[PDB]
Amino acid sequence: PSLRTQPSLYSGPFPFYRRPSELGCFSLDAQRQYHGDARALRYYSPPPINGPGPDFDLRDGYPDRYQPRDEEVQERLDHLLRWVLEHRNQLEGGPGWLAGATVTWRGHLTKLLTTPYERQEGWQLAASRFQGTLYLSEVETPAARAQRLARPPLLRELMYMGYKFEQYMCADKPGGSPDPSGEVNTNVAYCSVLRSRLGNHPLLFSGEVDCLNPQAPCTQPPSCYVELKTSKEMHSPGQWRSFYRHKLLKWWAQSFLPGVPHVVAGFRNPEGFVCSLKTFPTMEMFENVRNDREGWNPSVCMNFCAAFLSFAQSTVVQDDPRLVHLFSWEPGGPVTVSVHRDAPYAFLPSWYVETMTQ
RNA sequence: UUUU
Ligand SMILES: O=c1ccn([C@@H]2O[C@H](COP(=O)(O)O)[C@@H](OP(=O)(O)O)[C@H]2O)c(=O)[nH]1
Ligand SMILES: O=c1ccn([C@@H]2O[C@H](COP(=O)(O)O)[C@@H](OP(=O)(O)O)[C@H]2O)c(=O)[nH]1
Ligand SMILES: [Ca+2]
Repeated sequence: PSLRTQPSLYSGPFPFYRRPSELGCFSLDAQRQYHGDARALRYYSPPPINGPGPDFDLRDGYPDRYQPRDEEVQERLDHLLRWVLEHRNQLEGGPGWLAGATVTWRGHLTKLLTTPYERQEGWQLAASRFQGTLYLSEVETPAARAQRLARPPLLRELMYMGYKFEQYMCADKPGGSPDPSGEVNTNVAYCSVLRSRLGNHPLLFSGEVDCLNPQAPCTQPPSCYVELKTSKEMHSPGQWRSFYRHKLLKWWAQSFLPGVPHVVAGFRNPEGFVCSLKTFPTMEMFENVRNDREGWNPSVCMNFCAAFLSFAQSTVVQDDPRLVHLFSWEPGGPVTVSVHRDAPYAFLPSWYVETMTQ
């Protein structure tokens, strides 16, 4: 059996999606070490009201003050599993809640949401059921790995630029000022752990959050969070249209899931400077394509995701942390399944399994 | 997460 992905098959009413609640958080430091606190959280600090406009040099510091995370290290769900293990007897939802949930990274769910419209990059998701709970962990495809290794110099610099933008927009303390004189270390990360539910599928997932805005209408997370992004400066209605049809879909999916209400974009010129900023409220993104014949639809995204979770749940019958049902998908085809045991696909570590078993 |  397989699962189809065409939008037409999921054009029904918007499904139930529980307002996300933050269960906790964790941080990864400069050395990629886990800390069960919010030390890595930064604060939204845009340009001063009276000062000149933005003119952030996103290339400054590249590559001398750049400390990139080692992409060869496949952490999978390890950090999230540590959080779950250290909070297993403090989870809300009542007894047996975790056993009926699906645990994964927000980014994995984002890829599910965009599947009906994605035409360039496919994916693979490893699934294992353990003590009722369904765990989903992405597997880098052979092709994605090859593309990563063949990454052009230009792309490598563009990747730095995205992280550098965050440095110009965030401060270490509330109401503080940004300090671009530092180094860009991508090992550092602040992750929010959230609870939600899509249809009849309870969810426990985590995702990196860029910063907390002290000026946010609602100060309670995740409503107080802000997502930062950079994108090429646009001048023609045609360019904006393409942006609404492809980029906003991804921005929407990513922030809608964790309940992050605003995405702030820095538009960069060909020289690598951000000379303008624009705030995109997550709940207003769809408005840009609501009457677009070539637009995307949140209901299609969510209904497909719900269908995938149902498909995964019914497919993974065996409760075994050493067993993996691999769900593979490439544009133009359905989601297919293959079964595997232990290495290399098995992803639940012994330190997690043994503790949960005992 | 970053990004084309
Ligand atoms: O974007 C897509 C495109 C196709 N499919 C599916 O791939 C199978 C063959 O379709 P086709 O390439 O048109 O010959 C069909 O499902 P099937 O194996 O017959 O249930 C299509 O629905 C899909 O799920 N998403
Ligand atoms: O629901 C929970 C479960 C555990 N803990 C705690 O998390 C730490 C790691 O426990 P563990 O890996 O599961 O053996 C221990 O405290 P510690 O930091 O070693 O004093 C547990 O008591 C906790 O606060 N809530
Ligand atoms: Ca971001």
